[PDB]
Amino acid sequence: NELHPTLPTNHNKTKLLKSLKNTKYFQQTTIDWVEAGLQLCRQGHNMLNLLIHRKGLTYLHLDYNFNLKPTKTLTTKERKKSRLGNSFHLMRELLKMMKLIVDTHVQFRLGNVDAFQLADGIHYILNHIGQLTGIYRYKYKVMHQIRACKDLKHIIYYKFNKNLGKGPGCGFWQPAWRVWLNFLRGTIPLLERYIGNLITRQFEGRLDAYYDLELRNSVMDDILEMMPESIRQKKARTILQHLSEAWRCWKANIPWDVPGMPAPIKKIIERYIKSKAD
Amino acid sequence: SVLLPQLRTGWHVDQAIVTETKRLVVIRFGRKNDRQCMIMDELLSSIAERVRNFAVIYLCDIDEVSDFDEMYELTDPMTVMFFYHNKHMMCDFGTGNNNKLNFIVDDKQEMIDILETIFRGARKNKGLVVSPYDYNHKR
Amino acid sequence: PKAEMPPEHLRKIINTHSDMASKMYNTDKKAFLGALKYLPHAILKLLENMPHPWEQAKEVKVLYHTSGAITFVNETPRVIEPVYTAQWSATWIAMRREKRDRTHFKRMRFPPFDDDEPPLSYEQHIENIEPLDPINLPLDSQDDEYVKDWLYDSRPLEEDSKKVNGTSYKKWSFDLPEMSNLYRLSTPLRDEVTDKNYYYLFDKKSFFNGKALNNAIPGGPKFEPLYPREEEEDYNEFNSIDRVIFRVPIRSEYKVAF
Amino acid sequence: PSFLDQEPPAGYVPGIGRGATGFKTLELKLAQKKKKRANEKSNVKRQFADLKESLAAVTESEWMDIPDATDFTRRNKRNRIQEQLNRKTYAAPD
RNA sequence: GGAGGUCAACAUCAAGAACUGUGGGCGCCUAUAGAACUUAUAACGAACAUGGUUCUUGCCUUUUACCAGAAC
RNA sequence: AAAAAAUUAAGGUAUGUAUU
Repeated sequence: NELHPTLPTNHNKTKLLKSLKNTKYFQQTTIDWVEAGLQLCRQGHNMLNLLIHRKGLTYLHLDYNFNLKPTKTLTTKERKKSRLGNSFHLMRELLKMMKLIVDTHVQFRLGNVDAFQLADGIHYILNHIGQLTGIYRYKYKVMHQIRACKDLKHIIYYKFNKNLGKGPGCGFWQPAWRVWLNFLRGTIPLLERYIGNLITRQFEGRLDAYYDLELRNSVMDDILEMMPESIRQKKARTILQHLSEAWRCWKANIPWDVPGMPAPIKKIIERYIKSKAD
Repeated sequence: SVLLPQLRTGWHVDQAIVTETKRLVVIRFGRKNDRQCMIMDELLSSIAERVRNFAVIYLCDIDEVSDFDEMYELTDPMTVMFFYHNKHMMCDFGTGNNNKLNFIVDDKQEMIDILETIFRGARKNKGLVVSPYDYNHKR
Repeated sequence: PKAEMPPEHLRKIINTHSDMASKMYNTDKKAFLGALKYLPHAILKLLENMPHPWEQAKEVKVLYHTSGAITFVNETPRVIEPVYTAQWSATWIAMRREKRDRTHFKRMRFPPFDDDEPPLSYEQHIENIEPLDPINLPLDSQDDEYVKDWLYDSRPLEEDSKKVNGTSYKKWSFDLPEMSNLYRLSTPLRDEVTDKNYYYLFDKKSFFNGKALNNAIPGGPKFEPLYPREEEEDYNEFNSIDRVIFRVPIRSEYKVAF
Repeated sequence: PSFLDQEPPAGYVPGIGRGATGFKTLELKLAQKKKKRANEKSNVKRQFADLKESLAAVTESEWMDIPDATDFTRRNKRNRIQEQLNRKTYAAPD
């Protein structure tokens, strides 16, 4: 991190949320953080289902834990239809993680948990996201974050669970939280583009290989540009043939001199050959 | 490229598919500027003469006629789509989409085999054929 | 211009919204299509704004869609660094004591709700329920008098004029005793060899050198080479073993140091 | 290519006739956002182009009387001989 | 008038000496743009995530996955 | 009282006739 820092200047942008708010559609207020969390879970749930619905995948369903299941064992033809992209799954798993965290606060609010257990739980959640969600199946990269969290677990427990020291309690979660907060920051826009593109489609539906072919195209155009357009097409086809023949002749060491040709044309083709040869 | 003709309306596409009873109708769907839609436009043009007796070729541009984008679902620079007696033909190149063609084929020869295979299998009403060379790895 | 409104309006919208639900609200290009895409952004504000283990609850400002499409959380957490440090250390203390207190510490099962089980409404199920008190600490009243009166608020200091910038909460300054309490409380969490001298071969520069030279310190991390080729090993008069005089390891630490 | 010539449809959709089978404020805001980024954020032709201007001079009679199809390697003859040589095979004797 | 506004809009954003151009005021002073050099990249942020290209390590020679180094 | 995990996914659609 220290060795390859970045440094940005962005005069240009004023916030998504500051901009988003302006105009008729949006409104602002206050709310219980938990309540908001609950809303978010439902929103995501609905939106993913909408996507699925639009795609016609009526034999799949999401449960309230964001697990995608089959309603009927499907045929391989239907399985091919079902093959759903990684980006979608990254969103889904992301939501799953979020849901999990929210739910523990809900249960604490119910008073069924314990403030200490709660802290231990959310700590645990962050540490073990690779097991609880399995998101890594759709980005393998995220392992870096997972491994980091694991390492943090090891260090912190050595520091307070080596006195007194066996099971849970714990409840410190700052470090691991930070890791995931940064991770998300780095992925948001990828998902935004994928989703955005998807939705607009819902409403819409040198090198050797490259160079030689471009070369011809450029040359033919200009020559086809000058053609008096009483005779353009006929005049052209034989225009193509000379380039092919002159390039054959270059290969074979035959000179390629021709009877009646205007000097200007004869220049261009030689220039082309010199370029192609190189 | 100027060898092979172009189709300037979706109504030129449809009549062209119908009126050719005895031969394949091969179409490249894609747009002039593309890197990969220029390359195929070559490998076909060279082949079009050799094959004139069983296959007919045309060129179409997604931007010129966008009417056909949703029905056949066209994505990426270009798609090669084969038609015989109004019946959309279909082949498995080992690539995991049996409809149309995507990738750029490499040799002139391996391209002529595929056309020839499709025609021969097609003549018998068979809806699937197998490309002898399966470029799943390639694309 | 941009007025704030009552939360009951929002509640009304979502009460209406549930009915609209899912596929039936297919139309909405102007609200639904626009609202969702930035929805992932919305998650970031909420997680970042997690309430913290000493808070009972956090009320936050949100931007919601009139259609009931989405909720974004408005607030950004501005904290006072020494205070925040002290607060976290406080809870660290508490955790150790609590663990000492009993053997059977129950950890959560996880997947808190059943797959098919639907959402409990916050408004009825939760709003009545009560906070149930959180962590905190039994700070001595005499020692931490200045600190204790405010230590566990969402703003570590309310809106003092002398103590603080003001309402906005950028910029802060304390008295000496305030600092000393904060410092003393934060001590368990922050322990370092404060002298520059302890980090003789553990600073950034030394790491950079170890990387560049492909010679990690025993403690230190090790990278790939950076410079590829170690191929040339040419015996020669300048180099030759009869000519050289041999004592000492020439440990990698020497290489980094010099 | 007779159809290629003609140019007129009925006011007709392409899919249906053949018998075909298939195998605003938010927007404005988005546009604005994009703009806030555009604001913030060939050779071959050059080489030749200069020649192409050079061409302009040439007369229309000369454009016509241009020799048309000259082969200098006799590629066709050699290719045919090669195909004939490579045609059949034979079985090796016992 | 003043503080505060978790309200917005519009500009810029490391610092310094020295060259060139433009504008204003009475050769001098001030502002803006470009180029070069230094500081340590003392930090616009004692925080640090993702992606594209080009190279170099492993690969099924495939990915909407990656391994771990480099530069842009 | 000697010891279980740290790896993921696409390249897997039978034609063909008949009915809707």
